[PDB]
This record gives sequence, C-alpha cells and structure tokens, in this order.
Amino acid sequence: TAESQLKDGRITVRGFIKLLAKSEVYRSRFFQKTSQNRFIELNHKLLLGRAPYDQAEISAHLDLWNTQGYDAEIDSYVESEEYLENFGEDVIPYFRGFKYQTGQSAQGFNRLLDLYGGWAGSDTDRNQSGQVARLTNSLVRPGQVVEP
Amino acid sequence: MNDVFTRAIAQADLKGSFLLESDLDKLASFAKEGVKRLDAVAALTNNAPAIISDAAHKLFAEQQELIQPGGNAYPHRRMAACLRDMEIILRYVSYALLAGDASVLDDRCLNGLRETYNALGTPTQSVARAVQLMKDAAMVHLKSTANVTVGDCSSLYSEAATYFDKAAASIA
Amino acid sequence: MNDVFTRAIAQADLKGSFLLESDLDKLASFAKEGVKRLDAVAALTNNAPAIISDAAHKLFAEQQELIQPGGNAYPHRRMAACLRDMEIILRYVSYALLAGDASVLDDRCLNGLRETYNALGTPTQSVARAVQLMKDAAMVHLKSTANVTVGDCSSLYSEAATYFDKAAASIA
Amino acid sequence: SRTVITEVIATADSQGRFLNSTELQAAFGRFERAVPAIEAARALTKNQDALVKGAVQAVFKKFPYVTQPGEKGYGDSNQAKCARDIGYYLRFITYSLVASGTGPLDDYVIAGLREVNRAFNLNPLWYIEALNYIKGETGKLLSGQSKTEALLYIDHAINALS
Amino acid sequence: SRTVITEVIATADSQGRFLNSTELQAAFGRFERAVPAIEAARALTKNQDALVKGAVQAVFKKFPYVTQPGEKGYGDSNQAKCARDIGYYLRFITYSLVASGTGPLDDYVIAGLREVNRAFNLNPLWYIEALNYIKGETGKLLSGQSKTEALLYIDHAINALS
Amino acid sequence: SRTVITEVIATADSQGRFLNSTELQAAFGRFERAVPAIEAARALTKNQDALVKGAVQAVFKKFPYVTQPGEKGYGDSNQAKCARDIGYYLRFITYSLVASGTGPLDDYVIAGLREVNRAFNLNPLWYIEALNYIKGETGKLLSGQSKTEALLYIDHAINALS
Ligand SMILES: CCC1=C(C)/C(=C/C2=NC(=C\c3[nH]c(/C=C4\NC(=O)[C@H](C)[C@H]4CC)c(C)c3CCC(=O)O)/C(CCC(=O)O)=C2C)NC1=O
Ligand SMILES: CCC1=C(C)/C(=C/C2=NC(=C\c3[nH]c(/C=C4\NC(=O)[C@H](C)[C@H]4CC)c(C)c3CCC(=O)O)/C(CCC(=O)O)=C2C)NC1=O
Ligand SMILES: CCC1=C(C)/C(=C/C2=NC(=C\c3[nH]c(/C=C4\NC(=O)[C@H](C)[C@H]4CC)c(C)c3CCC(=O)O)/C(CCC(=O)O)=C2C)NC1=O
Ligand SMILES: CCC1=C(C)/C(=C/C2=NC(=C\c3[nH]c(/C=C4\NC(=O)[C@H](C)[C@H]4CC)c(C)c3CCC(=O)O)/C(CCC(=O)O)=C2C)NC1=O
Ligand SMILES: CCC1=C(C)/C(=C/C2=NC(=C\c3[nH]c(/C=C4\NC(=O)[C@H](C)[C@H]4CC)c(C)c3CCC(=O)O)/C(CCC(=O)O)=C2C)NC1=O
Ligand SMILES: CCC1=C(C)/C(=C/C2=NC(=C\c3[nH]c(/C=C4\NC(=O)[C@H](C)[C@H]4CC)c(C)c3CCC(=O)O)/C(CCC(=O)O)=C2C)NC1=O
Ligand SMILES: CCC1=C(C)/C(=C/C2=NC(=C\c3[nH]c(/C=C4\NC(=O)[C@H](C)[C@H]4CC)c(C)c3CCC(=O)O)/C(CCC(=O)O)=C2C)NC1=O
Ligand SMILES: CCC1=C(C)/C(=C/C2=NC(=C\c3[nH]c(/C=C4\NC(=O)[C@H](C)[C@H]4CC)c(C)c3CCC(=O)O)/C(CCC(=O)O)=C2C)NC1=O
Repeated sequence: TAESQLKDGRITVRGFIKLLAKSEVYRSRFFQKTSQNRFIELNHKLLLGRAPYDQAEISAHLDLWNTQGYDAEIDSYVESEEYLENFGEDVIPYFRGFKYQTGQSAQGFNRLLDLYGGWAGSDTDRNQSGQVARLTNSLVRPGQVVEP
Repeated sequence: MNDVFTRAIAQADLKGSFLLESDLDKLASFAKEGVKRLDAVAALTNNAPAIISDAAHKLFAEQQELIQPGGNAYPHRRMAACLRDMEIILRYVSYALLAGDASVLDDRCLNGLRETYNALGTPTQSVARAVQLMKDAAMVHLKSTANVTVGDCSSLYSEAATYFDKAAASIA
Repeated sequence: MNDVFTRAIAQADLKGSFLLESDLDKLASFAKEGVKRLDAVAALTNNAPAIISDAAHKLFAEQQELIQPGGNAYPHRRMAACLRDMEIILRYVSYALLAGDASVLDDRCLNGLRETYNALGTPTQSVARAVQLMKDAAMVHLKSTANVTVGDCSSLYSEAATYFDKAAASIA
Repeated sequence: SRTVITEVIATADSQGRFLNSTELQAAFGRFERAVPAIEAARALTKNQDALVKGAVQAVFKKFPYVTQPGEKGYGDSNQAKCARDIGYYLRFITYSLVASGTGPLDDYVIAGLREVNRAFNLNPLWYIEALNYIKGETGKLLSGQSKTEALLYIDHAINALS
Repeated sequence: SRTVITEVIATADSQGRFLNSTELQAAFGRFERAVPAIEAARALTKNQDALVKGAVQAVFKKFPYVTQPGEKGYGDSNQAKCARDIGYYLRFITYSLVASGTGPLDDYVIAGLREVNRAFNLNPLWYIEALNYIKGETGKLLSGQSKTEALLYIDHAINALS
Repeated sequence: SRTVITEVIATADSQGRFLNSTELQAAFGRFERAVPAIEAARALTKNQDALVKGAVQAVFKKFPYVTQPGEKGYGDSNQAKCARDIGYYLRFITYSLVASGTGPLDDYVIAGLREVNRAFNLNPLWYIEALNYIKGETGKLLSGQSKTEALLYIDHAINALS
C-alpha cells in the first residue's frame, strides 16, 4: 500500500520513510527487541544518517516516547528541521555523518563509526547478543573509560 | 518478544517436534487459570501511582543522600527521571505478568540498564532497593480481595515476586 | 474510522443526552449477531484470492479491450495494478463489514479514489463492473453452509451488498 | 473513537492485509461480553441523578475548603457547572461501556485534560474524589462482571485524572 | 511471534502506557478461546502421520505427472522429503493453534516462502492442495468449535501460499 | 404388539373356534405376573438418571480404547446421545416389563437392528456391556420375582443385540 501511494504521488519519499518507520518491520526489529538507548541510536542512524551528539538527545527522546508514544517519537525525527534541510521531501536518507556536518560534536564521527559495522553488517537483532546498545558509555562518558 | 506459549513452541521447534501431551497440559492449565492473571495485571495497572509513590516515599526516607544536593536525585529533572524509571520497570513487570514470560522485560528494560546506570553514576543498589520497595507496595495490592471473587493466587504472587527480583538482580 | 458503536455515541454526544433503551437494545442485538458477522467477514477473507481471480476472469472476458494493446490493463504492470485495486477494495469491504459501518470504507478508501482514475484515464465503469462481479462471487462464497453452523444471515448479505454497491457508486 | 473493533481494523489496515485469526479472536472477545458492559451502562444510567448529587456532595465533604465563599466551589452557577461536569463524566463512562473500550472515554475526557484543567484553575483531586465516590457506589449498584467492567473503566478515568 | 497476548503487549508498549481495559479484554478472549485450540492441536498431533500420508498421496493423485521420471516427484528422496515438508506445515499449524495466533506460520513458513519456492521451483499448488486435503480431513477429524480454528489456520496457510 | 394375550388372540382368530382352556389359563397366569413386573418397572422408573449415567460411564470403563479420538461417541453431544440411547432402551425395558412380553422390544428396536448397526457402525457389544452393568445393579435393586422377570427380559435384550 505504501509503495502504491508513493507511485501515485500522494506521498513524497519522506512520507514513505515515515510510513516505513511506523511499519511493523521497523518496530519488530529496532523497538520491540531493544532498550530505548539502542532504539534512539538506530533512529538517529537510520532516519538522520548521523549518530547522537550528546546525552540530552537520549533524555529528550526517551521522555518524548514515554509521554507521547512511538508515532510521536518517529515524527520528531522525520518532521525535524534537520531531516528537511538535509534530505527534504524527495531524497533517500544516507549516512551523512562521515563528512563533517555543521554543528556536530567531535564524537559524532566516532559514534557513527561504532554504529556502522561495515557495508556487509546490519542492524539485525538476530545476533546471539540481541541488539544491545553500543554507545551507552560513549555518550555520558564521551572521553573517559571506567571499569567495574 | 515471547510468552509461555511461544516459549514452549520455540523449544519444541528448535528440537523439531510437535508439542508433547504434557506441555499441552501445562499450557491448557495456564490458559484456564489466566483469569487470575488478568486480575493481578489489573491490580498492578490500576494502583500503579500508589506503588510508585509509596516506594519513592520509603526510598527517600531511608536513603537521604539521594535527595541531598550532589545526591543523584537532587533536582526535579533527576527526581522525575527516578520516578519515570520506577514506573517503566513496574510497567514491564505488569507486561511480563500478563505474558507469563519475562522476555519482554529482559529485552526492553533490563538488557542495557546496569551499564546505563553505571555510566550515569546512579547507584544500582539503590535502584534495586527501589524495585524491591515497589514489589512490597504491589504485593499489598495484588492480595486485595475487594471487587474480586475470593480464591487462591499464591502462584501469581510468587511469579510477580520473581519478576521484581529479576529486575532487581539485573540492575544490581 | 467509525463503527456502529462509535457512530451512535457520536450522535448521542451531538444531542448531549444519554443513550436510550431501544438503541442500546439494538446494539446488544448487533453484538449477538456479531458472531455471524465475524463468520461473514471470515468467509470474505478466506476466499479473497479466489474471488479476485474469478471476478478478474469474468471482467476481462466481458471487456476484451482491457487486455488488448492500448487498453487500460494491457501490460503486466497495469494488470497487476488492476488486481491490487480489486483486492484493496475487497479488503476495505471486509473491514467495513466487520466494523458493521460503512465509515471504514468511505473515510479512507473512497476519498480521492474517484478522481485518480479519471486523471489516469482509467474507465471507472470497468471498475464498477469489477466490484459488481466481486460482489456476485462474494455472495456465492457467503451463502456456503459448509464447515459452519446454519442460521439466518439475510441482513448480513443485504449489508454486504450495500457496501459493495456503494463502493461501486462512489468509485464511479 | 477507539473501540476493540477500531484497533482491530486499524492494525489490520496498517499492514495492508486482511483480518487474520488474531483480529477475529479479539473482535469475538469484545462481542461475547458486550452484554455485561451494556447492562452495566443501563444500570448506571438510571441512577445518574443520584450519582451526580452524591459525587458533588462527596467532593464538598472531602474538601471543606471548596465550599465557603472566596473560591470556585462556592456559587450557584459554579455548582450547576460542577453537576454538569459530573454528568458529562458519567455519560462518557457510559459511552466507554457501550463501546466496550476506552475510546469515547479517551477522546472525550482524557485527551487534553491537563492543560484544559489547568488553564481554568481546577484541582484534579476534585474530580478524582468525585470519580472515587462513583467507584464506591457503582461497586454496590453493580455485581460481578458488570461491576468489574465499571470499576475498570471508572478507574481508568481516575488514573487519567491522576 | 505475533499472537493476541504479544500484540496486546507490543501495542501497549509502543505507546508507553499500562494495559488498559481493551487489552485485558483481548487477552481474556484469547485465554478462553484457548481450550478448543488446544484440543484441535492434540487431535492433529495424534493423527499426524495419517494426515501426512494422505496429503502426500493427494499431491500425487492430483499432480500425476510429478512422480513421472525426469522431474520433481521422481525418486525416493523427493517423496520422503515431501513428507518432511507436509510434516513441517502441519507442525506449524498446530503451533499456531496452541499460540492462538498466526505467529509461528508467519515466522517459520510464510516469511521467506516465495523466494525459496522460486529458487527451488517448488510449485506452490502442491502445498496448496495438500493443505486442502488436510482442511477436508479435519472436517471428519475434528468437529464443533475447534474445527473453525483449525480450518482458520489451514486457511491462512493456503492463502499465504496463494 | 404381541403380548401374550395378543398371540392368544391370533391363535384364536386364525381358526374358527373360541378360546379354550389353555389360552384362558395362560392369560390368568400373565395376570398374576403383572404385579411383580409392575413394581420392578416402577422401581426402575424411580432410579432413572443415576442408572443410565452409570451405564454410560461403565461403557467408557470397559471400553476405554474408543474413549480416545476414535469414538463415534467422542464429544459432548455424542456422549449425551449415548446417554439418551441408554435411556431409550431403559424406556423399552420398562414398557416390556409392563406389557408382560417382548412387545415393545421386538416391535421397535429388535425390528431391523443388525442392518441399522451395520449402517451406523455401532458395535452392539457396547450395548451388551451396558446391559451387563444393568445386570449388576438389578441384582440388588430388585428381589425375587420382579428381579427374575426383569433379568429374563434384559437377557432377551442381550440375545437380541447378539
Ligand atoms: C486508498 C486506496 C487505493 C486506491 C483506490 C488505489 C487505486 C490506484 N490505482 C492506481 C493505478 C491503476 N489502477 C488500475 C485499475 C483500473 N484500471 C483497469 O482498467 C481496471 C478495470 C481497473 C481496476 C478495477 C490500473 C490498470 C492501474 C495502472 C495505471 C498506471 O500504472 O499508471 C493507482 C496509482 C499507481 C499505484 O497504485 O502504484 C492508485 C493509487 N490505490 C490505493 O492504495
Ligand atoms: C525503556 C526502558 C529504559 C529505562 C527505564 C531506562 C532508564 C534510564 N535512566 C536514565 C537516567 C536516570 N535514572 C535515574 C534513577 C535513579 N536515580 C536514583 O538513584 C534512583 C535509585 C534511581 C531510580 C529508582 C536518574 C536520577 C536519572 C537521571 C541521571 C542524569 O540525568 O544524569 C536514562 C538516561 C538519561 C535520562 O533518562 O534522562 C535512562 C535511559 N533506559 C531504558 O532503555
Ligand atoms: C476486563 C479485564 C478482566 C478482569 C478484571 C477480569 C476479572 C475476573 N476474575 C474472575 C474470577 C477470579 N478472580 C480471582 C483473583 C482474586 N482472587 C484471589 O484471591 C485474589 C484476592 C485475587 C487475585 C490475586 C480468582 C482467584 C478468581 C477465581 C478463579 C477462577 O476463575 O477459576 C473472573 C471470572 C468469574 C468467576 O469465576 O468467579 C473474572 C472475569 N476478567 C477480565 O477479562
Ligand atoms: C505485456 C504482455 C502480456 C502477457 C505476456 C500476458 C500474459 C497473459 N496471458 C493470459 C491468458 C492465458 N495464457 C495461457 C497460456 C499458457 N498456458 C498454456 O497454454 C501455455 C503453456 C502457456 C502459453 C504458451 C493461458 C492458459 C491463459 C489463461 C489463464 C487463465 O485464464 O486462468 C493472461 C490473462 C488474461 C485473461 O484471460 O484475463 C495474461 C495476463 N499478458 C500481457 O498483458
Ligand atoms: C474466533 C473467531 C470466531 C469464529 C471461528 C467463529 C465461528 C462461530 N460460529 C458460531 C455460531 C453461528 N455462526 C453462524 C453464521 C453462519 N451460519 C450460516 O451458515 C451463515 C452462512 C453463516 C454466516 C457467515 C450462525 C447462524 C451461528 C449460530 C447462531 C449463533 O451464533 O448463536 C459460534 C458460536 C457458537 C458455536 O458455533 O459453537 C462461533 C464461535 N466466530 C468467531 O467470532
Ligand atoms: C465534556 C468535556 C468538559 C469537561 C471535562 C469540562 C470540565 C469544565 N468545567 C468548567 C467550569 C467549572 N467547573 C467547576 C467545578 C470545579 N470547581 C468546583 O466547583 C468543584 C470542586 C469542582 C468540580 C468537582 C467550576 C467552579 C467551574 C467554573 C469556571 C472555572 O473555574 O473555570 C470548565 C471551564 C469552561 C466551562 O465549561 O464553563 C471546564 C472545561 N467541561 C466540559 O465541557
Ligand atoms: C520451515 C518449514 C520448511 C519448509 C516448508 C521447507 C520446504 C523445502 N523443500 C525443499 C526441497 C523439496 N521439496 C520438494 C516437495 C515435493 N516433493 C514431492 O514431489 C511433492 C510434489 C512435493 C511436496 C508436496 C521437493 C521435490 C524438493 C527437492 C527439490 C530440489 O532439490 O530442488 C527445500 C530445499 C532444501 C532441501 O529440502 O534440501 C525447502 C527449504 N523447508 C523448511 O525448512
Ligand atoms: C428406541 C430407538 C432408538 C435407537 C435404536 C437409538 C440408537 C441410535 N444411535 C444412533 C447413532 C449414535 N449412537 C451413539 C451411542 C453409541 N455410540 C457410542 O459408542 C456408545 C458406546 C454407544 C452408546 C451405548 C452415538 C455416539 C451415535 C452418533 C453416531 C452418528 O451420528 O453417526 C442413532 C442415530 C440418530 C442420532 O444421531 O441421534 C440412533 C437412532 N436411539 C433411539 O431413540
């Protein structure tokens, strides 16, 4: 149905991205099997092409979800000014964090490298681990390292 | 995500065989007694503000050094995040209680929580204590006989206690 | 996206007065025949590919210009689009039937559908004939008494015929 | 609104596929106990006057400060507004009952409740206590399954307010 | 897997809320709908090998050429592993009955079906009409309430194959 | 309807003479037989439901292998109709007890029994075992004469089943 909508032109490519993000595949892979941290990382990486820049992004998006639901959480990504300026209505999202994007922290590059995992790799969730979050400590302890 | 039925099914499939008669008996008993489970899940859902508030009162009346300045629940943003985490953990416990399986809890609340709380400096011992206090406040509510028919639900009490203990032992 | 219950609540709130006795009684009736309604929508869902295939066969037989080069269903792409539209129409018809209200059909399936075909050059008369043949096949598959307990469902057949017919009229 | 049929149809249309076993089972689960819900709504639609006056007087009792002059509770038109408010809540509980879901309750009371309540300076505990009294007396006016449905829906309203 | 319980939890989870009345309503419908389904699963499991033999010979009777030399059904391995495939379909239909949802079918069979049928040239019609034979045989194997459930899942498998 | 007096009438009317000593004496004898049979039938009519149900469970207990999926009796309706069958035969036992002859039995059930059983695949041995259960109880329930002719009638019933 979404592909037919796109072919007719009732929805732009951005609206189709929104529909796929609200689809059951996106949930069953990235939301339902993962903590909220991993979900925010994946949302940034997939709908914005960038890694999270700081911990306030995680806090804001977790509160947005807890108060308004998955649909509002997704809308905050696609209707954001950043998606509209970078990709707009008619461009497919791509990994733009590899080249310096205006306003990014120093870490966004390293975090996108940590998320990437190569051209073959993927955000599967069928791993033996179960889609754990990668950037839990790189976001709140951006520089240092701690052992338990 | 899983429940009891899908867990038995997955075990049987990984083995490659139909579900045996005994396992069908177990799932039939589960479904037959699931009405008590619905009552318990409702007891958690409907009183949840009371559980959260009583647990918060007790936690901050026994562990003062959280609400002190420099304590890690000092401002309203940190106190609000504390209460929000308490509610979320209680929510996933009620979920896992309805499902009969703790997989949703271990996959959405507990698979990266100890690491997050360590990376934020929050004392995971106090978080586990908060979870146990919520367990106590909830058990005061699951044993309520008002508005429900009398019966025995020791099994559901044990199951909910083990879910709270799973949350505590996977945060602490 | 309204059902009979939501619609009736809407008029009741438009008046501002409580729901009466008679309307609530007919809603309870609607609930009682809800099982026959669920079997009706099940009969529609179960046989959807067969209904689409037979309706398509009859339609393409009656209008050979659709198939021949220059027709509106000539290439494989346009035939696939035709069959997909037929299936979507039947899907929304079953949606409306289970909801018991034509609101599901009209609110999303029929808004811009009428003029999209005209802008595409699609003859809407052929679409009306397609959904009419679909209605015939659906009636045939609905009167089937195999594998189900027998009873009166004439209101269900009339309601389904109204849904198919108003879908035809709105498209045309 | 949002009734069991409504989520069933919405979820089925989201994947763009017909209603499979699970959706029909959910619709059946709603249908088979539509009758305790409707009989409970019938039982608590006859007593609406007793319900509204009892709730208003219980709110006055529990909160003495909302009775004397110098506040919103005092006033003939204000008390008429209180009675109208309680009648609206009870009517939307009846709508939730007949819908066999929280839909009418949601999109009549719960949605946009906090800021609407706040911009007019009304204590949420007021209506929470009113609904608590409604809970108390509907526990006895209704027995068994109808009582269960009532308790659940009025408490969902309370939790929304609280 | 997508069941009634799991779909309820995922819907109340993605919205960040507790389980309200409608969700427990659907859960209760599942719980009491379980018993016919469990009995249907017991019957299909008891009558497994006979059903598989019947479906295999139905494939061969309706598709007589398939067993002729030079193509798919020729040779002992392909018959034994036809039996294997029908056993898989039957096992997952019973799994979906016990779970009272189309989870196991949509996961272990329906997801990825067209690609592997295309890449091995397995005609779907063989499986569609073997499932039709099982659909018929449950008419005299089951009866009453659970027959509707078993027919419903046999039916979903047939629709997905087509 | 060949009660003893009925074939008395048949023998009388077949030829031209009136009724002689033998048939009058036989009619007298039957007319004292009428009593103990009448208390037997009354006692059995007093003990209807427990006896018929116990017969049904006895049929289960002596024939457990059918009780699996495989009974023609499997399912609530079919077990209930087993019970109603036993009730029908108990009806006919009482009727033949009153009639002092096999009249009801041979007229209705014994008439065309074997071919009906063949058509409906109902093993008589089940019925026979049920009547052996009835033997067991009627050994206690009735005494002396009533017992004796009741036992003889249900013996003839066994033989009819065989
Ligand atoms: C919201 C509900 C909805 C509707 C109403 C709908 C209809 C619909 N049909 C379309 C194309 C089409 N539709 C048809 C079908 C018609 N032409 C033939 O003559 C048949 C007789 C007749 C079918 C009964 C055909 C042949 C096309 C292909 C035209 C093209 O590809 O440009 C399109 C645009 C392309 C696409 O779907 O990818 C839409 C939106 N789709 C929807 O999601
Ligand atoms: C969806 C499942 C999920 C949960 C629940 C979760 C917990 C979670 N808690 C957080 C912070 C926090 N968590 C707490 C709670 C602690 N403070 C006190 O010591 C208490 C003992 C204890 C609570 C009972 C506090 C105070 C913060 C804020 C700390 C900060 O802002 O640095 C954060 C990150 C920043 C934020 O929320 O503002 C997460 C992600 N993560 C998840 O993926
Ligand atoms: C809409 C959501 C929903 C609710 C709320 C619900 C409650 C519910 N509880 C029931 C019985 C019951 N309820 C309880 C639970 C209580 N008894 C125990 O002692 C505790 C005090 C407490 C639980 C810890 C028990 C034990 C039964 C009887 C068990 C049975 O039904 O066999 C029944 C069946 C009536 C009966 O057999 O008596 C219902 C419908 N069902 C639903 O579909
Ligand atoms: C763009 C060009 C184009 C192609 C190629 C095309 C294929 C095509 N062939 C058709 C008819 C058919 N064609 C065949 C022929 C097959 N069966 C045997 O005879 C042979 C092994 C084999 C051909 C060598 C058959 C049997 C049908 C009837 C199918 C049916 O009605 O079920 C139909 C259905 C038309 C109808 O009757 O409603 C299509 C769509 N359609 C197109 O628009
Ligand atoms: C879980 C999903 C679901 C299923 C599988 C379902 C089948 C279903 N059909 C039923 C009865 C029935 N169903 C029908 C409808 C049929 N009779 C005629 O043949 C019509 C052609 C046809 C309408 C399409 C009728 C007339 C009855 C008996 C009357 C009654 O429901 O009380 C019943 C209730 C009593 C029973 O049969 O044991 C169920 C559960 N209903 C459901 O909600
Ligand atoms: C159907 C949707 C709906 C709701 C939910 C509703 C509540 C409500 N009551 C109002 C007025 C009022 N309501 C009250 C009652 C409160 N103050 C005290 O008296 C009591 C303790 C307490 C009741 C338990 C009062 C005093 C006013 C006067 C105006 C004001 O305070 O804003 C207002 C402001 C606008 C108006 O209606 O005049 C709202 C929104 N009204 C609605 O149309
Ligand atoms: C999860 C459940 C599951 C299914 C359903 C399944 C189907 C399946 N069947 C296969 C082969 C096959 N399946 C068949 C079936 C045919 N045999 C007879 O002739 C009949 C006409 C007909 C069956 C009704 C045949 C002939 C092959 C071998 C074809 C080949 O090797 O290319 C294969 C390729 C792997 C192999 O068996 O070597 C798959 C994946 N596999 C699965 O893991
Ligand atoms: C006085 C005249 C009379 C007779 C002779 C009688 C026996 C009798 N048994 C029948 C079938 C049946 N009979 C039974 C009971 C038997 N099957 C089980 O194995 C038990 C061991 C056993 C009970 C002792 C059952 C379960 C059926 C259903 C089989 C079918 O419908 O094909 C039927 C077919 C009609 C129906 O479906 O109800 C009759 C008439 N009932 C009568 O009113």
